[PDB]
Amino acid sequence: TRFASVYAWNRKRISNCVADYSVLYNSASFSTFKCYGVSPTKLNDLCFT
Amino acid sequence: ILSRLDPPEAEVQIDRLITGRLQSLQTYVTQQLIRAAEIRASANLAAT
Repeated sequence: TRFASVYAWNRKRISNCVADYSVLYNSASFSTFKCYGVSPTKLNDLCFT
Repeated sequence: ILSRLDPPEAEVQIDRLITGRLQSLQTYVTQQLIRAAEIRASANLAAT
């Protein structure tokens, strides 16, 4: 419900789980899907640190 | 790179790589040819 302001934006750290990126074309349509270093269309097959 | 990127940019990446590697190959070939010529000269002298 409550997000962060401009100066005091929050940092969230996530690991040891699975991120189902397949459920992405199902929300309020992202106006921005600008993805650099990465081709975002159905390429969720990589393991990040 | 193949597993990561899309065709439109993978194209330019692989072109860059191909150009560099081809340049190296050509340089190596030229050096080998020159060395072979010198060896031929030495062989003729030895035969004489």
